[PDB]
Amino acid sequence: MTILIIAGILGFIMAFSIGANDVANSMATAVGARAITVRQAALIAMFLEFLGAVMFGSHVSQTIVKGIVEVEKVQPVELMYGALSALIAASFWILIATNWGYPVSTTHSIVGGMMGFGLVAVGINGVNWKTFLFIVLSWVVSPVLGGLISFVMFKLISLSVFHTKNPKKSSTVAIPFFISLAIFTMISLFVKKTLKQPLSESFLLGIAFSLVTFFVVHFAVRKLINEKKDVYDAVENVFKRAQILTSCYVSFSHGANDVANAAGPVAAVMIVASTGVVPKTVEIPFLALLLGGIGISLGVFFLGQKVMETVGEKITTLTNSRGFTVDFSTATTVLLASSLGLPISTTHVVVGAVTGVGFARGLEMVNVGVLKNIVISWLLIVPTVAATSAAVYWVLKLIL
Amino acid sequence: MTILIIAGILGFIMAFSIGANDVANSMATAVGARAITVRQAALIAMFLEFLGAVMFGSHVSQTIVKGIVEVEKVQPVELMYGALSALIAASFWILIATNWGYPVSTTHSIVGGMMGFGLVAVGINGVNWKTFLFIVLSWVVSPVLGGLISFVMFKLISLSVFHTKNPKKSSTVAIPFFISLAIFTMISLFVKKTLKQPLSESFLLGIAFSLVTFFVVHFAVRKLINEKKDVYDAVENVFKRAQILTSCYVSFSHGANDVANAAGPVAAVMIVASTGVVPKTVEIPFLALLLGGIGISLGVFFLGQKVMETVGEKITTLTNSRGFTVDFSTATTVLLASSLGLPISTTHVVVGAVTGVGFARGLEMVNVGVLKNIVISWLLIVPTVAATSAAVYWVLKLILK
Ligand code: NA
Ligand code: NA
Ligand code: NA
Ligand code: NA
Ligand code: NA
Ligand code: NA
Repeated sequence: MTILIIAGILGFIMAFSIGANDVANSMATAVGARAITVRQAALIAMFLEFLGAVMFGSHVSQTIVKGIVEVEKVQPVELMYGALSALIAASFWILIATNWGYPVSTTHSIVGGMMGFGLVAVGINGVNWKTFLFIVLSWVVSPVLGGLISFVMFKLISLSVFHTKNPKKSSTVAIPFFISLAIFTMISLFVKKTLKQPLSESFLLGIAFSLVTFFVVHFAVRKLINEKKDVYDAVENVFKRAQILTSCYVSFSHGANDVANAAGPVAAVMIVASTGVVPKTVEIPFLALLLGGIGISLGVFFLGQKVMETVGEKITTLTNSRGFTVDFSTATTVLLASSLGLPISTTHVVVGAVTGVGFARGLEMVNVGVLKNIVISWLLIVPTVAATSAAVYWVLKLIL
Repeated sequence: MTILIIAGILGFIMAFSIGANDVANSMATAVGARAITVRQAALIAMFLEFLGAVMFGSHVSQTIVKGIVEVEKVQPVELMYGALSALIAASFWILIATNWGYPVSTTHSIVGGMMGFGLVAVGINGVNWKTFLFIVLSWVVSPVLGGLISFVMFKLISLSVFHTKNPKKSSTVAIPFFISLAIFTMISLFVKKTLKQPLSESFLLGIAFSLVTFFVVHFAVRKLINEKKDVYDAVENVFKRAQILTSCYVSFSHGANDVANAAGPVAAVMIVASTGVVPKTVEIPFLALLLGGIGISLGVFFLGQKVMETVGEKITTLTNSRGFTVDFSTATTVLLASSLGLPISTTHVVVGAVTGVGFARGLEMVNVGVLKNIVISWLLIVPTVAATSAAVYWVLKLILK
């Protein structure tokens, strides 16, 4: 069908713009500390974004489909064209911002696109205001939770690793611990929410994976910590390797939360085209997640990695231990949001995480100018994309 | 729950012995080409063995639970003591062989253990001969299939890489193709058999993972192929790095097929303690698979770091393209066997794959006294473990009563 080809193209363009605008949220810690080149960061992210999208991305895709527009108050064909309009408008504005090196929330963009459609097609009652209010609350709370976690974690690492009688030995315990906790979070959430297994099985699998991870990472760190004789340099060299893993953690969580910004709308179009109805129980077709994940990966490789040769527009000049802490806090916050089905901004979460570290260490950094740009974009994106989606939808109803 | 504790200890020891004896089967190619150190090989295998055990290990575990002993002819309590007897006996012989550095089949060992228990408890009727027959058939067919796949694949490599106008450019396409095929196989089987999703969805996910894998590996190879000027040196350098991936593939498939050799007996004990009669359809308790996976990983790390760098010395003349091919063919054979629920020997499959790509092999060297020892141990392991398991079971039955 022409509608399915158009929806495939527009969903691919949305996903590509997500990958382009958001790679920095994952890879700027590792690239800024020169733990990896821009090209290695792009290849790794290509894999980890796709993996997060597949293992965990349907939960938020449900919310995007049903949690913004009151879909029952809309005709199926209307929902189809509203999804496409939202994709058109979000994609346009994201690609514009990426052109100018500007960071935007692709989540805020697609949600404003959906809101624009719903307001034009039905009016004020075309919007699911209760769910939308919870989403806006999460938009404000998640950056603060990220800052809070990064604050507490930076302090804990300073106390238990650096300002300690034997930093090397301490680091061989602390860095495995955080890698294992990341693995436990991913595995237990995947087994409970995606595989539908009971809570006890999910926990047991998470513990088992975290035990294997701790063992292996401990012995690798033990090898690495004796490559340098200077203590601080040895610790930082180990954090340098480990913050690649924690970048992968962020890129996974990003795919998990954000594939919805392309797959939710695409899934809405696919379901309406295939059935002619809007079913009460939304199931996200796997083609939608795969299209979105591959699109994000390709955007990472072909337009991202140039965004990042300019500079990591969202986290750069910290030590390896600080990048490690920023990544961990960001990924944990985003994965927990995804487990609740909340579409949040990974951009604003990483900004919150680095602000938290700055409050912990010394307020020089954060760069207040980019912080101001983030706040301006934050305030403008939802109204702008909403108005654009409303106009695109309006025009589109020139259909006989 | 004393019986549960004893089962945990014995299953752990068996799993440890598997990891110790078999890490060579996946990592000796990579270690012998010096693509990685023994220590690195051990850490990688630790993660990949556990991952295969957890993602794909339940299917062969079901066959170990009811494909050797005729479960409906043994009282459940006796099945529980027989499972323990088999674990004790197999572990003992695996550890003896490992201590001398000899690669043996832990699958042949545990099946012999179970057969021995079944024969002493019930006689000729205590053995599930219909299924045991297909298992022995697979023990004969699997190494041959590994050799054949090996041979055909090395021919494919020659045709598509070496016998071409621009072998660097060709390797840039052929190595990503095989890495992608490996990923397609792992994913499609995991989604189909473990997660029990429809065939079309399994294939669709396998293909998407393949596409991403091909893209990423293609650009990594494009980079690597530029490090050496000479065509053949550059291609072998790329195979040298890619055969690390293919060693991971073998490790995963090894965990998938062999966690059963410890998890099947443990599961049988858990099922009897929990419900009594072994039900129509067996569900392997994840605890069994997790214990088996952890024990294999720990055996790889604490003991396998000896027999690995004893198989590896014998194949340091194996080209990187051949080690790549041997691993791919071994892992494919073993994964497909696992998807059929067949408990297979990965040792014999590796040997088959090696003979299929060509053997320098130093042979005569190996020391022919050692080669004779290896052949003897392989022909004798099933009856030796069966007899040891029978003895342990009867001794046990007494000491109890
Ligand atoms: Na990082
Ligand atoms: Na962004
Ligand atoms: Na999001
Ligand atoms: Na062996
Ligand atoms: Na190898
Ligand atoms: Na086996």
